[PDB]
Amino acid sequence: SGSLANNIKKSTVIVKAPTHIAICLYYKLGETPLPLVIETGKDAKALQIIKLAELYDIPVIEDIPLARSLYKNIHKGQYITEDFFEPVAQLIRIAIDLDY
Repeated sequence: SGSLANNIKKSTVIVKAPTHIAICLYYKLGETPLPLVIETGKDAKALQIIKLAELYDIPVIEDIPLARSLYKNIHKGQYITEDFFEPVAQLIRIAIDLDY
């Protein structure tokens, strides 16, 4: 137990359709060659992801179309594909902790 929470804790950014879908993205320079969907959830699991995001202070961005499209196309453990490269970059840019 705890893999979900540990995944959310290390996440880069979460994109959500409020109360419905949460997509947890992870990108680490030199580890992941592309942004990775490390966790997803619909309905009850989406709400839990969102509570965990709040607990761990993970940036959460509301974007209903993008969250729905990611949910459909990019499964847990899969890297994002070409259509998502730039939309996801924009999430990452707004979410990165500069650490100062």
